[PDB]
Parts: sequence; structure tokens; C-alpha cells
Amino acid sequence: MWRLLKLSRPDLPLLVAAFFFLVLAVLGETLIPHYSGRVIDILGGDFDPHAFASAIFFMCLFSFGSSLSAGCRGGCFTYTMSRINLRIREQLFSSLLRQDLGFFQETKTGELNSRLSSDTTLMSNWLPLNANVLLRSLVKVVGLYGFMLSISPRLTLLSLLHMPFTIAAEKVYNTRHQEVLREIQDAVARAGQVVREAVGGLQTVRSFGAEEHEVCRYKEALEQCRQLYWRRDLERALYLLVRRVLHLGVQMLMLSCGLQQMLTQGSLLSFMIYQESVGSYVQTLVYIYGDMLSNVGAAEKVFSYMDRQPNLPSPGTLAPTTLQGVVKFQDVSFAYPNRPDRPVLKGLTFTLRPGEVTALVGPNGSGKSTVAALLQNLYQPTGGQVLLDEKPISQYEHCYLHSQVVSVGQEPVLFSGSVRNNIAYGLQSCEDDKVMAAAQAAHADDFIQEMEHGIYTDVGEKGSQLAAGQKQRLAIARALVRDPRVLILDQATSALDVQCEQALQDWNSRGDRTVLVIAHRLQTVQRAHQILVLQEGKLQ
Amino acid sequence: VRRLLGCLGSETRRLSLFLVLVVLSSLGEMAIPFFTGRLTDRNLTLMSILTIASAVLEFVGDGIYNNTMGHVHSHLQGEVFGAVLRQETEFFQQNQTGNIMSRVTEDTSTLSDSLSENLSLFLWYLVRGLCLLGIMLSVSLTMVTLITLPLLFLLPKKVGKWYQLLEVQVRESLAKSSQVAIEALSAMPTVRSFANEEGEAQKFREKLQEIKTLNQKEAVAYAVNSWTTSISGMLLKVGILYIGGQLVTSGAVSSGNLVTFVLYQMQFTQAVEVLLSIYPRVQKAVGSSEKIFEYLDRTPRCPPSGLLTPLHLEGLVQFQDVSFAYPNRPDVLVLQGLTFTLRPGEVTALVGPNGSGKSTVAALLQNLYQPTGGQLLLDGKPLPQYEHRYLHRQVAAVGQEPQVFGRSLQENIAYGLTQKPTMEEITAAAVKSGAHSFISGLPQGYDTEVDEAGSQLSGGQRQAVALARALIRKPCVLILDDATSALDANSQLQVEQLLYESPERYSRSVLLITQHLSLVEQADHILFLEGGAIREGGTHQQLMEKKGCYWAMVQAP
Ligand SMILES: Nc1ncnc2c1ncn2[C@@H]1O[C@H](COP(=O)(O)OP(=O)(O)OP(=O)(O)O)[C@@H](O)[C@H]1O
Ligand SMILES: Nc1ncnc2c1ncn2[C@@H]1O[C@H](COP(=O)(O)OP(=O)(O)OP(=O)(O)O)[C@@H](O)[C@H]1O
Ligand SMILES: [Mg+2]
Ligand SMILES: [Mg+2]
Repeated sequence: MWRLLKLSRPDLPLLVAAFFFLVLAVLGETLIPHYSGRVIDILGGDFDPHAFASAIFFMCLFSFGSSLSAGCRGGCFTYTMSRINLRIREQLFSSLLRQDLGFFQETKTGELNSRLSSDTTLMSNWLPLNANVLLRSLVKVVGLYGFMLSISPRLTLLSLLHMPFTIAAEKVYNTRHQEVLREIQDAVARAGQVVREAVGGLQTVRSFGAEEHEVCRYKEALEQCRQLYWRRDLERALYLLVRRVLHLGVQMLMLSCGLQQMLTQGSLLSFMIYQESVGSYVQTLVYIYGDMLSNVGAAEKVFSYMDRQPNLPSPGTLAPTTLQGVVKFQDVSFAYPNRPDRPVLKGLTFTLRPGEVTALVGPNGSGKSTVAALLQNLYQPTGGQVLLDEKPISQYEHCYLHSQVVSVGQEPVLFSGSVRNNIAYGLQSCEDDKVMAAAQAAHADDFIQEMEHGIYTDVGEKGSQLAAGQKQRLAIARALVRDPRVLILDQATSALDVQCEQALQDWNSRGDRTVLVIAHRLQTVQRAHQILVLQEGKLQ
Repeated sequence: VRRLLGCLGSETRRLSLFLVLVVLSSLGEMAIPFFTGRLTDRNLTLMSILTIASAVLEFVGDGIYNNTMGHVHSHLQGEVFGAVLRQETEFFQQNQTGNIMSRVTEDTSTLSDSLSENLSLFLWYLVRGLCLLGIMLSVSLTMVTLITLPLLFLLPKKVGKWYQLLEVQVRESLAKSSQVAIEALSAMPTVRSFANEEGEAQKFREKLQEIKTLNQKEAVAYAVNSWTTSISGMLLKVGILYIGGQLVTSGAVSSGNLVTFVLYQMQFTQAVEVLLSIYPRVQKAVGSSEKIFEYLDRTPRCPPSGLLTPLHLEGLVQFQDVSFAYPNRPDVLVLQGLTFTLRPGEVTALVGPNGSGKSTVAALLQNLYQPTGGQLLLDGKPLPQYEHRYLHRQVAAVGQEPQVFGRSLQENIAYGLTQKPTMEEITAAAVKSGAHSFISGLPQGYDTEVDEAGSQLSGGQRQAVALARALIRKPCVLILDDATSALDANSQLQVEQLLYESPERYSRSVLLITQHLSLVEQADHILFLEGGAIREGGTHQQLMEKKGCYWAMVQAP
């Protein structure tokens, strides 16, 4: 409730300018009707050289000033809320990237995008509708309460009588409103995930002929959202009707107590319109303050994501100028955080040397990619330790470590940029000579020239405009452009043909690289210096 | 502008009822002081009854309007998504996932919000102004007011196109940012593997800068438009005030009968001001809904579905001079002159180098694309002659890199089938594909939910689940596209026994695409494909004694 003002702190001059223009606007529209009355009551004989012209000229200049200030206030409010929404989006997206890898499996991508798109606009769009109405209502209530001169005990009776404006009903309505807004946002995210999954995997959906199923699922989600919206609207309308009905209970009592006192008849009917206006205005003020609080509180998910601490250790500070590249697994046992109490590794212990090639073999589900992910400091072991040059691998700097320990994954993931933007991914600076050398080393330069624009050809989303072997070669080139010290290859030749497989088979022609290959088929790991066979997470 | 009003044409009865309620309420609001309920008792209870009846009518009108607008929003959001999935395949190459999702989920919501905000206000102030025009007919000043009123509408008509030209750009920028976000969030293990979180943050900030640039122009235009409409209303008041003051002195209308025109004028000018303020929001709404209406009006370039559902179908597939060009990059041929036949009860293997065009053949056989210069026939009839669901039930495939969805294991195997299969059939398919070994070991079994894109499964397990999903259909035409690239030596025996030892092989025609040449030795036919052309064809032996490309590939070490 107070984080929003601290976030909107860099928008203070726009807000104070908007308040200045707003008080100028309300002063102008307060002072206009008196001179409008002076204009109209001149009907008892028209004065041509004076009186009429001066009054209409003064009304002209008053309306001109009020209009200019109103336009300035509206523009300032619109710009301020656009800036606040963009700041919230930037901060939430920057906070989401720091989280642990187990956070992204308990959540869904379309739901996160729905939060970033809708929940940020929910906590910004209310102020241009709310602040002007609330301030105008406050000014009008203060002005209408300045009619104390009419009759003395009326205001004292009014304050005590209208002080309990159904506090319990207000709290009940605020609780129900906040709950239904939270449910609405959850349903919207659930509906967006359906579109997320249907559009992203369209080729499989078309291949099985199941687009109508996705349309039906989306329509079910839309029906749930529509039901929640109608519940919210009906509750709001019922609350407004109850308030408008109960407003009469004080008005008839004051209009009866004036007759009961028999302050005169000509003065008793001189403030009924004032009483109705001040009651409606204070009811509007209380309602819009409650709506403000409920709408701010309904977006607590975005605040929870922006203040979430990742389940990662303290960041490293080590960055040696020379790295030997000897890797040690010592008594390492691991179980995944999203699915605990089912161990994947059961006491692994081995050493990887700079001058040798190590092969890791086993059946499906044995845990080889788990070993690779623990080697890249993507997960923390529940027992034992992973050491790089006799130091824990979590003590090294984040940017330093991932330029030295580089891996090719089981399923390579490309991005929407060009070829050279994927080869040089994650690198601050990279000359074109290094990129072409890495493409030559990965045997990728043969098909690069065949594409239009060469290395500037727009690779499709997820590398969908290439073959699988071409994507594999691009991933190998991306790994090799960094000149790594420890190189992991998690089935890096699963898509290449026979000739490209026998062409890329040394991996240690440099002689100072710690290579770990992970393979299923044989006749590619005879030249491995060390062979490790693991079954159900135990080394044999 | 007509499309926006036509998109709400399914609720005509409810809008007519709301219009009748609005007209009745406005005529009650403008006929209260003439009668005020004379006699018929005391008057304060009549005031209470009037307030109660004013509350109830507002409650009913609000309920009807809100229910109607919710129905309109849900219906429009459904139709946009229904129109998106009807397009061709390459439409999803030009348009990214985040852009399409921002169009479907966010542009429609903005259009519905603007429509629901503006329509009731327009109707209320239009009825109010139309009644106030009627009761104000000094007769002679009314035509003066009506001829000076079009002039105030000259300025917005020259301006409102600007309101579109910003808004479209704004929507585009938002879509771009969304795509960036999703491309960072679906590949988090890769990004953290290269320490590139700052790059994704900078990529987000690049689009946020463009949105920030457009917002300033939006705010300036809003302030200037508010100024202009206020000066127009002030001028409308002052002109009639000056002409009334001049007409009072020079006979004509007396000042007694002229004063009553002016109170009506102060309210008619305010109604005109509100109607002037509504129009730029309508132009902005036209700007916000250009892409979704383009999606709705777009016609797909793929041929429509047929109506053929034969009871008995065989796996006889014929290629006749089939060539393809991949219309994303035309004027380069991926396939040149393919001509081969698939017979039921037989296996045909498609071997070749990388990038030769084997997955293009597999995608052409799934009716994902149409051939450029040949005929692809299934039982002597083209693929578009068959019904969509029937054709994609009869022909089934696995895929080079298989994809699974975020649901339980039992409805991932049975994804897309109209008639739900029994648990025994799912168990039989998982036994056949080799997926029964690990699913039975899971704590929840076949009800185990997998996440988005199957992160809880390894590569071989995902391949086995995809094979079971292909096998559940009993497909006569079977396509395997590197189906054993992640399977171990134990799981390849299942595929070998499926290909050459199952009892059901006589009811299938198999197209097998592999880089593992051990499975190709028992294939009935082998086709070598290089550069999109079939260089060699025949059995394993006939290709071995003739030397050539296949013998060069086999005798590699
Ligand atoms: N993200 C995850 N969350 C939970 N469990 C997982 C996750 N990834 C893998 N597992 C499970 O961990 C076990 C080992 O999987 P892993 O990917 O490490 O095996 P692998 O030997 O590399 O497999 P393959 O040879 O099939 O590629 C399996 O039982 C798998 O279901
Ligand atoms: N969506 C696409 N748009 C444009 N060109 C594409 C697209 N998909 C593939 N290509 C191109 O078409 C050619 C054939 O690719 P294809 O996927 O058919 O090869 P492949 O024989 O299956 O390869 P591999 O053995 O590596 O899997 C390649 O040059 C590739 O770059
Ligand atoms: Mg693996
Ligand atoms: Mg392929």
C-alpha cells in the first residue's frame, strides 16, 4: 500500500503540477455560475454600452482560464500514469529474471505474460478517473459545510447522524470486491495460458487436427471470466442501490425534526438541495476511497513477484586470471526441488582432468543431464560438493563462470535474431573474424553462404526456419566461440549425419580442454580416456 | 467505424430494451417540474417514492447494460481466436507468438472496455440533447444554433486520423515487448547458461522506450483536444448570448420570453460538449482494433477441408513430380522431382545428408503445405479432398523434435481424438511404445501432470510418449522422423519390433527417416535424397553392389 508511492516518487513534479491545475480548475468552475447568474438576471432592461458586455467578458475570461487549467491537469495525469505503468513493467520483468529455475516450473509462461500485461495496467488506470472526482467531492463537501450561518444545530445533528454510514456494510463490500477482483485476474491468466499453449505449438495441433478442441477450451475459459465479471457488476449495482435507498433515512428525519421544533419555514426549505448534494458527495467520496483501496490491494501478486528472493546462494566474487579446469564431484546427491523426496543422484564421486576426454553413459532417465546441469551451477546439490579448481563452483562470478564452463544442450534453443547474433549470444563484444572461425570449426560455414544475407539471415523463432542438423551446428558454434576451459556436450551429434559426425570427433585437438561427452550410441566413445557408466543415479 | 458498431449486433433486443429504459428515464427527468404530482397525497412521502423509483430504474438499466457488455466482450474474444487458428501455416512464421497473443488477449479487451465506456454515455447525452433541443424550440434562434453547430465539428474530422496513426503504432510496440518477454521466459535454462539476463532486460527496455516516446504525443494531443472543445462550447454560448442581447433591444423577442431559452442553451451546449469529447475516443478505438479486424477479415491461402470419409482406406500414397519452394523464401526449390509410392505392409526409408529435404517431405505428407508443381495422392485422391479430422486420424507422425503439452500423461497420449479412448488402450499403446516402464513407476501413474513443454521428462521419455501418442490412433499411414535419436539400446528394440515384427505391419505403410542406418537394412525400399532430388533407389543390397552415395555413407569408417 506504501510501495506504490515510493515507486511513483520520480513523478512528484508532474503530480504537484496536476494538483495546482486541478485546484485552479475547481476554483474557476466554482466562480463561473455566480457571474452566469449576473449575466442572466440583467433581463429587466438591457444595457447596451455597459453592464452586459462587461459581465459576458468576465465570464469569457473565467471560462478560458478554467478550461486551460483543466486541459493541463488532464494531460499531466495521463502522462504520469503512462510513466508509472512503464516503470512497473520494467521493474517486474527485471525482477523475474533473477529467480531460480524451480520458480519457472511451478509457474506458466502465458500466466506470467498475462500478469505483466494486465495486472500492471490494473494498478495504473484508476487515478485519472479517481483523483479529480475525489478532490472535487472533497472541495464541494468543504464548501457546502461552510453554510453554518443558516441554522446552528443542524450541522451538529448532521455529523452525528451521518457518521455511521454502514461501516460494516462498507467492509463487507470491500472484502467481496477485493476477492472478486483477485479471482478475475486469476481467471484472465488461466485464459491467456490456453492461447499461449495453442499458438506456440501450432504445428502439432494442426498435425493432429485439434484446433476445435483448443477453441472449445478457450471458450470455456472465457465463459468463466464472463461469469466472474457479471458477479462483480451485480454486486456493485446492489451495493449502490442499497446506499441510495438508505440515504433517505437521514433526510426524512431532518425534514421531520424541523416541523417538530414548532429557524422558520422560509429557512427550513432553503437547504434541502444543499443537504442532498452534501450527502451524495460524501457518499461518493467514501465509495471512491474504498474503490481506490480495493483496486490497489487486488494487485498483490505483482508486488509479491517484485519482492521474491530467489533460492540461490550468495553471488560469487572469484575470477582467476588462469584456470586449470579440473572438476571434482564429491559425494554428490541431488533431488529436484519441484519434485522432492525422489533422489536422482545417489553419491556420485569422480574427477575430470584437463588433458583427457570423459564419456558419461547410461540408460534413459539415469541422470546424465542432471549431472550436466549441476556442473553448470544451474542447481545446488543436496549433499556433497562440486569443485572447480579446489573451490566450490558457486563461489565464482556469474559472468566469469559461464564463459569458462560451456555446454551444448540436449535440445538446442535458438532465438529470433540473426545467425551471428545466435553464435555470439551472451557476448559483450565479438569480432566477425571470431564468429566466422567458430562457424568454420563447427562445420557450419558451408550452409551459411547458401542462405540470403549470409550470417545476417533472420533465424526464425526457436530456430524454426532451419533443419535440425543446422541448428545443432549453430549451437556447437555458439559454444565454441567462447573458447571454453570446460566443455560439456549433452548428445551434441544426435541430429548430424554420418560425415559430420566423424568430422567432429576429436574435441581436444587443443590439448588443454576438459571435455565431457554424453552419448547413447556407441562407436563414438572408444577414444574417451575415461568412461563412467551410471544406472539409476549410481556410478558402477 | 461501421465494423465497431456491427460487432455488437448479436444483442439487439437487449440494446433496444436499454434504449427504451434510457428514453423513459430521461423523459421522466425532463418532465418532473411541470407536474410535481399535484394533490394526490404528504408531498415528502411522494419525494421518497420518487427517489426510490429513480434508484430502481438505474439499477435495472445498469444490470442490463453490464450483462450485455460482458456477453459482447466474451463473444468477440472468442471469434478473434477462432479466426486466428483458421489461417495457413506460414502465417505463423511472419507473426510471432507474443504478437498474436497480445492481439488476441489485449487488443480485444481494450476495444471492449472503450466500447462499454463510451456507448452508454453517448446514448444518455444524445437523448438529453435531443430532448433539450425540442423544448427550446424562441423558434428563430434554433436554426441559428443548428447552422452554427456543424462548424464546431470541422476541427475533429481533420484531427481524428492522427488519433488512429498513433494508436496503431502503440499497439504494435506493446506486442513487440510481449514477444521479447516470452522469448526470455520459455528458455530460462539456456539464458542463465550464458549469463544473458542483462541482454533480455535491455531488449525489453528498447521497446519500453518507444512506448514512452508515443505516450508524450498522446498526452499533448489529449490536452489540446480538451482545450479546443472547451473553447468551442464557450463560443457556442457567447454567440447566442450576444445575439439575444442585441435582439432584446431591437423589438422582436421580448426579454421575458428570451430568458427561458438561455437556461436550455446552457444544458444543450454541455450535451454538445460531451458529444464532441466522445469522438476522439471513437477514433482511438478504431486505431486500437485494426489488427484484430484484419485477422477477422483475412482469408487463408490454404485450401478448405473436403467431405470424404471412406470407411476402408489403404496406405497407398503416391508422389507424382512433386516439387516445393517454401513460400517464406520462394524461387529456391527445396524438392525438385520426387516420385515414389508407399504401399501398405511395407517400409520405405528416406536417407540423405542434412538439409536435403526429408522433413519437408514429412510436412508435405501431413497436408501442412501444398506441392508447388506435382500431385500428392492418397488412394488416388488428393489430400484436400478428405476431411481434416479424418485425414489427420488416418495419417500420423512423430516429428523430429517432439512436442508435448501441459497436461496429464493420459490426455497427452490421447490428444486430438474426438472419441475418448479407454485406459486399457492407452496402456496398450504405452506398452507398444515402451513408455509403460517409467509411467508405472510414477507416484500418480498416467494422471501425472507434466508441465509446459514437458520439462519433467527427459528426451527419451518424451520421445516414447510421442510414439505412444502416434500409436494410439491405429494409423495406416505412419511417419517416423528420427524417432530413435534419444532412445537407448533397450528402447530401439521396441521400434525395430514395431517396424518388422509386429502383427499390425500389414495394416500400415511406414515412411522412416533416420540417420541410424541399422534400421534401414530391413527396409523394403530405400531412397537416397540429396539436394531435394532422389539420387538412388532400391533395397539395401542393390544399393551396396552399385557403390554410390549410399555405399559411401555406409562405408564411412
Ligand atoms: N525438471 C525436472 N523436474 C523434475 N524431474 C525431472 C526434471 N528433469 C528430469 N527429471 C527426472 O529426473 C530423472 C533423470 O532425468 P535426466 O534428464 O537427468 O536423464 P538423462 O539420463 O539425461 O536422460 P536421457 O538419456 O533420456 O536424455 C528422470 O526420472 C526425469 O523424469
Ligand atoms: N520454415 C522454413 N522456412 C524456410 N526454409 C525452411 C524452413 N524449414 C526448413 N527450411 C529449409 O529447407 C531446407 C530443408 O530442410 P529440412 O528440414 O527439410 O531438412 P532435413 O533433410 O529434414 O534435415 P536434417 O537431416 O538436418 O533434419 C533447408 O535448407 C532449410 O533451411
Ligand atoms: Mg538428457
Ligand atoms: Mg529434419
